[PDB]
Amino acid sequence: HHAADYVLYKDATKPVEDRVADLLGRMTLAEKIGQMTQIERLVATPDVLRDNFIGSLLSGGGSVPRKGATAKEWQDMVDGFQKACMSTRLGIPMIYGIDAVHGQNNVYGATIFPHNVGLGATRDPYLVKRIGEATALEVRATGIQYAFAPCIAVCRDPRWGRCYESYSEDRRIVQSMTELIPGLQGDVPKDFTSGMPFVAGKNKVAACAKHFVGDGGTVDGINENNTIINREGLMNIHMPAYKNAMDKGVSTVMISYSSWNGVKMHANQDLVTGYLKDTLKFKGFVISDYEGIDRITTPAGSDYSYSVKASILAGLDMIMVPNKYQQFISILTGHVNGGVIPMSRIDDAVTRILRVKFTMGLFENPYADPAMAEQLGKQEHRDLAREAARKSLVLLKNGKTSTDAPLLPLPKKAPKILVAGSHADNLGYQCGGWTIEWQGDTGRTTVGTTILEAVKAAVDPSTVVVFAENPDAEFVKSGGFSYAIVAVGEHPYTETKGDNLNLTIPEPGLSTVQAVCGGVRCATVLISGRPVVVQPLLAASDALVAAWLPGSEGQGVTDALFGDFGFTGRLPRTWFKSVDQLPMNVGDAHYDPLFRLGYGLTTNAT
Ligand SMILES: *[C@@H]1O[C@H](CO)[C@@H](O)[C@H](O)[C@H]1NC(C)=O
Ligand SMILES: *[C@@H]1O[C@H](CO)[C@@H](O)[C@H](O)[C@H]1NC(C)=O
Ligand SMILES: OC[C@H]1O[C@H](O)[C@H](O)[C@@H](O)[C@@H]1O
Ligand SMILES: OC[C@H]1O[C@H](O)[C@H](O)[C@@H](O)[C@@H]1O
Repeated sequence: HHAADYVLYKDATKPVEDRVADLLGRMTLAEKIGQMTQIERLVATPDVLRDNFIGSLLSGGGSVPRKGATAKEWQDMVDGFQKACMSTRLGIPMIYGIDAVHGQNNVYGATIFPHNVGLGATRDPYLVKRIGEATALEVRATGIQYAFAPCIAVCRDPRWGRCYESYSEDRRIVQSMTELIPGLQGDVPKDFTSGMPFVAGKNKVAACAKHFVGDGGTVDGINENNTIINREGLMNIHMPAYKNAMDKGVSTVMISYSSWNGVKMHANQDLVTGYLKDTLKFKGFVISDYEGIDRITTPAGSDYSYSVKASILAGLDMIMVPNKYQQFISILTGHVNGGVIPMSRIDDAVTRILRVKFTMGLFENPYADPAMAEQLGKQEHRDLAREAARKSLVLLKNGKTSTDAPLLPLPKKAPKILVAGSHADNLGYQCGGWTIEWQGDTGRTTVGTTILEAVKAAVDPSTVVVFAENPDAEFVKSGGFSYAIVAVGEHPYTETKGDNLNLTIPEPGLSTVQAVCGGVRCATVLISGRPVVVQPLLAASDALVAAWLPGSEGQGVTDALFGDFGFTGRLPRTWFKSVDQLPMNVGDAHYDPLFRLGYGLTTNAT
């Protein structure tokens, strides 16, 4: 269609499938393998990206251009990588991915939303959708076009260090929370064919249903381990939300490190190709986890050549290498030149990657929009996060005995009150893993409001607020307090670091609760990524609130504690009596919960 030098793949008015076929037909083998290669920004340089025809970059947890970097620093980093990719012969823009799993959580100043488990407590899919919307804007504020979210694992055992990333042990709740997808990506068209990728354009991002499949069903919740269960159980529990993701046009799927009945997911052709691609009709791209193909073997990386062959023949399209890109490209190249991996497999992988890039508009807007910088940490997104945090809270107890005055809601006006505990004034603890650092961190890591600051922000100006992290019972008994708010719980963790057979909160925790509650009527705010052993906290406490990992906006906690809103959350998981009951999920014959899934007390606004 006219102009000197016309190249159909560069024509924005053409259909995606023609632009894909047109571009695919021009590419060398090296250009093709390039597209299949995702590398860490930590190893990337303009020359590396140009010379290896690289298709994708990522930031892993904690991989930032620097500490405290502004939105525009992120945009400059991404645009600098992108300019190297656009200067290739074919000018194929790279796509940059990051774990924005509760907001754009690696970035200083980004709104941090509650983690998934707390979101499942809300039973509010429209809320999760609005969060996907906000998170897409804060990701695009940093120039990034691709979020590795949602995690739609169905965590069947909270001893797993990723239970907090699962909305529920019940797949129906997880299915309903796949509304994150159209939030991140935009709503699919009226027509839409299930399994096609969709992103609306430059204010949205490609999403990633992960980790396929059965990540939440491992033996003893051991991370990355073996999910021992029949096809019918896999399809009834772990698969269904992937079908909802197909219907919402999810752009990519990431494969799990985990195994199904002893078969590595990264080497499972029947599931990845037979099921995901040929039965669900997924037409987006399939991406490995981080060094996921290495972990196919034991030890990991001990036959990288087999890892490439296995993963690529299984049906994976893009490999999150992410460091050893030279080996990866050299080996896949040798497999193809040797006729061990057919060119049809390479072409299918590249078709899929290009299909997502054209569809999302990446060829038309390869570069960041500087005007989006101000979306980062935007007050309206914080207000949404605050609404979420509040809705995620589950009131487990409100009065020590059924005859006591309900402690909650607390009055805003009182002569003097006490805020206490390891988690009452620690932003990093309230956000948990995947915040600033991969494992999360302690202290004031970003912009946010702690529980202490929120209480000071909410109380009547005549109310005196005292903070004491770990006071003794005498300090409390002597202080003239009307009541105390005490926050304790788990420390931030992520992945295998959080696998935990005992599920008891660290000390001091319990002993601060007991010291405070023994001296004044107390409301205990428990911060955790999962149910933990809770009977001793309960026995000590007048009221107790499971606040999960509510994120950066601690005013969500106080909004409920002080009665601006009534408590509405309900447990999205079973609260066990003991870890030796585990696993124990709603619907088991088995079933003897301390609090059943769905449990939750309410209050009225004041
Ligand atoms: C499961 O965990 C044990 C270590 O606790 C390990 O020996 C085993 O290989 C793991 N299985 C898989 C499939 O990852
Ligand atoms: C909640 O609201 C209703 C009034 O509509 C009332 O009956 C109930 O006592 C209120 N208070 C509490 C603490 O439930
Ligand atoms: O899978 C392991 C890796 O994934 C994460 O995203 C991190 O950035 C890296 O530190 C960690 O080792
Ligand atoms: O950081 C990139 C990836 O690495 C991690 O190890 C996780 O398993 C995955 O969920 C994440 O998207």
